[PDB]
Amino acid sequence: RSVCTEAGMFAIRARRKIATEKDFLEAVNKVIKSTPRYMTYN
Amino acid sequence: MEEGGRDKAPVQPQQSPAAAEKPSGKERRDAGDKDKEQELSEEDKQLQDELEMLVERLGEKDTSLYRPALEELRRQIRSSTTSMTSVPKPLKFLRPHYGKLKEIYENMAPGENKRFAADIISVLAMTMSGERECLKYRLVGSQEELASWGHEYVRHLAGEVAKEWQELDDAEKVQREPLLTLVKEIVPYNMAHNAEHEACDLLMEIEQVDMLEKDIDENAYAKVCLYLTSCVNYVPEPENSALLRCALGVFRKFSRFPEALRLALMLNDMELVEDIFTSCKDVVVQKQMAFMLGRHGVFLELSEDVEEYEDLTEIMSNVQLNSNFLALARELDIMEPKVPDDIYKTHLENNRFGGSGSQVDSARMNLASSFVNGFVNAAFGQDKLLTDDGNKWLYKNKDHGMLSAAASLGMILLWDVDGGLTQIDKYLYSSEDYIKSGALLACGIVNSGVRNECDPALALLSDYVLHNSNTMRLGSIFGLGLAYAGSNREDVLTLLLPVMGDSKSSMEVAGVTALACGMIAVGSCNGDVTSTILQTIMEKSETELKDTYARWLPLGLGLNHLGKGEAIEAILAALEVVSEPFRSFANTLVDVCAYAGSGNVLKVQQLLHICSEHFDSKEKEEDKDKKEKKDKDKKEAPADMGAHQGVAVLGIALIAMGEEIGAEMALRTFGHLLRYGEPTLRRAVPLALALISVSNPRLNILDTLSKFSHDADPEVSYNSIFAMGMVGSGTNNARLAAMLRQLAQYHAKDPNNLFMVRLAQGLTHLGKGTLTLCPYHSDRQLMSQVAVAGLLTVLVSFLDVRNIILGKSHYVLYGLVAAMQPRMLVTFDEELRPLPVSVRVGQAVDVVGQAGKPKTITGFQTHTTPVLLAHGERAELATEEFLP
Amino acid sequence: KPIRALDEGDIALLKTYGQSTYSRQIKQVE
Amino acid sequence: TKGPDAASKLPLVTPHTQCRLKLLKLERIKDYLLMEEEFIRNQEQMKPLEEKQEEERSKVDDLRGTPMSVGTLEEIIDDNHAIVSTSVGSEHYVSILSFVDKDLLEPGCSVLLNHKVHAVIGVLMDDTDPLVTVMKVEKAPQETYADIGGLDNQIQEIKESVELPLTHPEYYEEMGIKPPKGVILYGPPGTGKTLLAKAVANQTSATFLRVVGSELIQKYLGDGPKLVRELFRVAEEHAPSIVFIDEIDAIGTKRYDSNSGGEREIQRTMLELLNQLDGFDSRGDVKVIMATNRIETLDPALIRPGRIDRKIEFPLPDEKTKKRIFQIHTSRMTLADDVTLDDLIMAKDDLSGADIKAICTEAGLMALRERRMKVTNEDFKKSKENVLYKTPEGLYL
Amino acid sequence: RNDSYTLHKILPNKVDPLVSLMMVEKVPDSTYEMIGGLDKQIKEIKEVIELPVKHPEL
Amino acid sequence: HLNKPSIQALIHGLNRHYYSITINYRKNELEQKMLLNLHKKSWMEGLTLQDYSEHCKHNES
Ligand SMILES: Nc1ncnc2c1ncn2[C@@H]1O[C@H](COP(=O)(O)OP(=O)(O)OP(=O)(O)O)[C@@H](O)[C@H]1O
Ligand SMILES: [Mg+2]
Repeated sequence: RSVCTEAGMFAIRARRKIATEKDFLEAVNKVIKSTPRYMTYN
Repeated sequence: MEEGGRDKAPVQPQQSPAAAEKPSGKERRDAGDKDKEQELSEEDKQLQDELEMLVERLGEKDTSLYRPALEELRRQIRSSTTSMTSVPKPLKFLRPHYGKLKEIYENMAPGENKRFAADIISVLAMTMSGERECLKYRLVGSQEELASWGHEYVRHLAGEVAKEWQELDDAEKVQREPLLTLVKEIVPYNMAHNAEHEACDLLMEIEQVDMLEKDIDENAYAKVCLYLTSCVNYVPEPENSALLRCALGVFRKFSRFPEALRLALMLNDMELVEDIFTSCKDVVVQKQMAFMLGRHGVFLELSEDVEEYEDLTEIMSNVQLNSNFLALARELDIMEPKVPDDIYKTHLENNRFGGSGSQVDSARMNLASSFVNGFVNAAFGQDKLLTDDGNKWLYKNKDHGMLSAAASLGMILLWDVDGGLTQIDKYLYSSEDYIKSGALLACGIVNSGVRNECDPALALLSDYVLHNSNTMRLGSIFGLGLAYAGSNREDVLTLLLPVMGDSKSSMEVAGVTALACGMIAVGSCNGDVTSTILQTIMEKSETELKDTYARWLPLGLGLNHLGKGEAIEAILAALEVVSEPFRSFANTLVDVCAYAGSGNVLKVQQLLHICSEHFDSKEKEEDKDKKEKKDKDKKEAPADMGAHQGVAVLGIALIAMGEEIGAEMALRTFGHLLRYGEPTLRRAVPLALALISVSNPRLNILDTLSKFSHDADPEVSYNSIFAMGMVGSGTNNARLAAMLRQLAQYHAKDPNNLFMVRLAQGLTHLGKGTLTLCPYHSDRQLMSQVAVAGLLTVLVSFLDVRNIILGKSHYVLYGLVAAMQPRMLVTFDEELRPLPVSVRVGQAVDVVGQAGKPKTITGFQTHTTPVLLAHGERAELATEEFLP
Repeated sequence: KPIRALDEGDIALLKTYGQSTYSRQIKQVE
Repeated sequence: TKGPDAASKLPLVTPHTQCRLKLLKLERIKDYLLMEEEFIRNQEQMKPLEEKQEEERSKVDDLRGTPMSVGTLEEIIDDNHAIVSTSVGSEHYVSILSFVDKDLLEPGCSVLLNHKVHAVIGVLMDDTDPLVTVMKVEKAPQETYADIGGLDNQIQEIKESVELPLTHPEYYEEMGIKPPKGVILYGPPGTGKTLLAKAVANQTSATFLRVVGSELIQKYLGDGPKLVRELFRVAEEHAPSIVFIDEIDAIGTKRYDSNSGGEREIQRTMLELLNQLDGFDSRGDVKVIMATNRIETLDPALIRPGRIDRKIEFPLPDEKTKKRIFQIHTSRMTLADDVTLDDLIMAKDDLSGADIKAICTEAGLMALRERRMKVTNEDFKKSKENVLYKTPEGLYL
Repeated sequence: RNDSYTLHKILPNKVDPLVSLMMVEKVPDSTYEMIGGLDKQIKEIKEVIELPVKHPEL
Repeated sequence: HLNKPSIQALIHGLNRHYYSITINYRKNELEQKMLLNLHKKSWMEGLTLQDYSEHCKHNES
């Protein structure tokens, strides 16, 4: 629920009345997780 | 103790004046000491001056007693002594340090008088000498303005100091020369102005924007009377000329503040050059929606300056801006739906349940709904909701309901030359008195500053200007007055003054004639003045006392003489004093109405001194009301710095403890003082708490209206919240309070609108815009204007309104979608850097969009760079060698 | 190097000389 | 309800070189203050209005008596009797006199009681004990967002949390997202958390309440939770409002099984703070801001998404933010042309906003040492290691 | 008053004794002339203790 | 009105429900002389010397 709230937050940040998948991506990047996992795992 | 290692300075610069007689030793020691003082104060960044602190004490006896020196040589040794004594000036001497300047540095000049001074960076004889010749020279100008040559050689010395201040360091000290110029030459400031002009205009060109901003902010708060406000207004005119870039639309701004001097300054600021009109000078005309008579005086009479002499005039009058507004509503930005009153009047879901009917078609609420619908779709041609089908809707009110419903219907098609006329042709033959008057008002309402070449209003209303029906006269004169708001053409004067001087009409008609005529002109128009004074004489006392329309007569005279200083107000006060004590009210109106931006103490000092406190025990009604309401007139926007502590003034001193009948409603001042929507600053505390406080009825009604201020485009969120929290749940039972609540808090939906006097640039107001003062006195009266439906045309008289949008074009149309940066204003310009008006991006809208006054924009990627640098909603993106 | 504490003349000259001409007026007004 | 507070004077701060633009604006402000003074002195000079009702008020005052003790209306009974607690902590079943506003009686509002035979004789809507009155900001701090360097994301977040709901909030319910009830700033000491709170209190339109966290704890039994309740009740009463609790870890530490009476009281005070945080709906216009340095030591219930959704990070300034802060704090200095300031920033360290401010202050002091005020680059050179006290050399290369 | 509770006098501001004792009412007898070395330390202290207080104008 | 009422009595209803009555004590000569015997020393202590060692010590101190 907080992730959805932050997605709406990011949508408001760009003043876009419709939240995008990019907005949810930044929201999950912020809330979840509070180079290492990409330079060794692939 | 002392340094010891450098204990030579307390000895050699100590004995040299001590030993001082023999002239060769005198000259040698004086020359050596000059060299030491120079070597110290010239380059050493050390603020401390070793010799200056060690010349003191002994200097006050030696360099003072050796000052005579008997002049063994002709002048040389005396010059040496003066050059010495001009070193330890700041601390060693007393506050008559300017006296030290007089008899040391003024009486003689050591060749280049700044030989040991011009080399110094800022201290020895630039800041210090500047202080001396802004204190001594100012006092001598105050008492002996024409003094001896000690008034002119100091003038050339100060001029050299000023220019050097720009070319001795080339630093930000450029913010001092005009400042000195202000304080120096207290009486003859113009000579200093020409000196700094001939310096800066030939010196260097980017160091001119600092000059303009300095002069602008000193204009905002000048000395109390307009004897130097005009001078500093005139100062940057050469700085706007070919001495800087030619486009520089600032001329209009720099001519708008000086009493809007069109026919004295516009003749040469932009009318003389006329060489780059194909550039943003065309939008300089376009951004001049204030003085159409100015365009008449150049374009139409000549018609040969450029090919686009009259097509440009017509397109920038309204037709192309109206078309831009329409297209902005429909084609690209799509917030143009059908928005009627009911679609959001019941925006609260509490109102659904518990109503038990409560649907009454009474005159008050039907009138309020008609007003709201008229306002919301202002200048919208799409309101096919209460226009064609709802003719019976036009009928379902009382007599004045007809008038106001037709007035709102006209308001829907604001400044619509074609659509408005083709929609009012149907209602012109209304076959009813009140609807006929409303149709006349609608004909005059599509002519809001229109300045139509065909002039439909004059011919269409001359039948009913003097026809034997009070409502016909009211509607016709109101419509034409709203039509000729800017211009003061002699035809409407010769048509209305006989109406104004007619005795068939009641003084409701006479007062609205006074309002219309005095709103037609913003200059002198002495015929209107004579009509006003004779009417104030030829009427009998009870009429001018307690008819509930006498307030309008002085208002017309004031609006005629608005902007101009006390030069006319002196004789106006002299002539008006011979009337009934009601004239006191008129006095306290007319004088104080003569100033739009005149932030000063003594005017408001009288307002707060003889008219505020010498009336607290006084029961003279409506005398304090105008006083405290126009406290914010002459104060509406002096860069808004004067507005905040004025807000403190009325909220703390007036609202909290003022008279329950003459000052408790000190609130439509907030309507006029500042209006954007600001919690705890303009609305939330000061208006909301008074609105909940329904203890005083008129206070409740009036401050419920007062949100009409912030109402232009309030982003109704957190403002509609008030409406929903007080509709039904608040003053629902009170019929009049609920009606005005509906009107104010629901005519917020009017999009892309702005009523405030302050223009897009912000440094210049709009005298045509300031004519929305009649729906302040009338709205305060509330008897036969708002609370009593005696006359609701004033509530329609808000055709002092501009689109709050931002739009850009390149000689063709809005097709340019350059990325814009609208955001809160910050510190800029006069500081160390003209930092962008927007601190960040905020909203990155590229398309043309809304731009309220607390929003400014900056161009992007250095592409199609506008040269207007004012962005008056009509930006022109003239390209250049972008990305060099 | 032993740094010297500011003396009375040092303090008096510091408050002046390298001052804006409007120091007294502005500070008093505030 | 009533309205917000924290009145402030003009920003001014448009000129700083003391170029009489400052003087003109300040003279205008002084003139307005003079008209304040004169107007109110005149109004008090003539203002005869008193008595009128007199007799009825006199007899109601006689009925009330003197003195009158204030208590807290803990509970109500049938509409003649109530339960009221004296400030000592004892509450009694007392009667309610006719002249009291039965609509005003609610659990919590202060009630004027009779000194002898306690009985509700009045209601006080402005109890506001001296402590909580102190915590309410009156004079806005002079700092503002102009004074804050960097932290643009942080400023954006704090404005989106406490300003956007205060200003036009239609975006919030339009997206349907509930506004963020409460925000916690955190980071290493001297990053700018308290400075950001000051800037918020400057550019504000709501009652700002500054709290210390450790201020809430009180010696007497139940005084702590009572004071927290009073603070939040004042927040609701003067809504919209912002409640800034600096150093939340003064009470925010991990909750553990209390043993002594004092630790039980601390647990009670924090429980009351959490209960008050839960009490008001997020749709309400009262927000809280809590700042701390040791974020890791906070109870993981205070920072729950259901209680405090946001978590603003205040990291140590970057090089660009470092130069921004240096520019800000060097604005009032008369720096020479030799200074570059780039060497100090380029040095890999852990400078903070406080560290940079101290470096500027010490550079000024060093310049004053040399009897100068132009401040060379060498002054900054010395000051940097003067104030920055305290990896084994070539281990990493 | 006794038990009428009538404000009858205004007293100096409330300072409880626990801090009221922390004033240095009896100044100690220790001069910089009794401090060896520490001259640089004394100057650094003085630049923060009384220089800001004596003259904040600089 | 030779004596003033007390605050403590006044709050507890003095001069509202009850008034204070001045109190005078009827002490004739006989009763006063009888009471005088409470501390009337004796015919003896007028003639008893202080403990001479105690007297000297008191003088010394
Ligand atoms: N970004 C910044 N720009 C300018 N000055 C800053 C900045 N950050 C901090 N400062 C300076 O740091 C000083 C102290 O900062 P502040 O009181 O906000 O500390 P804090 O980070 O909240 O730390 P703490 O809570 O641990 O005391 C401020 O007075 C300000 O001058
Ligand atoms: Mg801090």
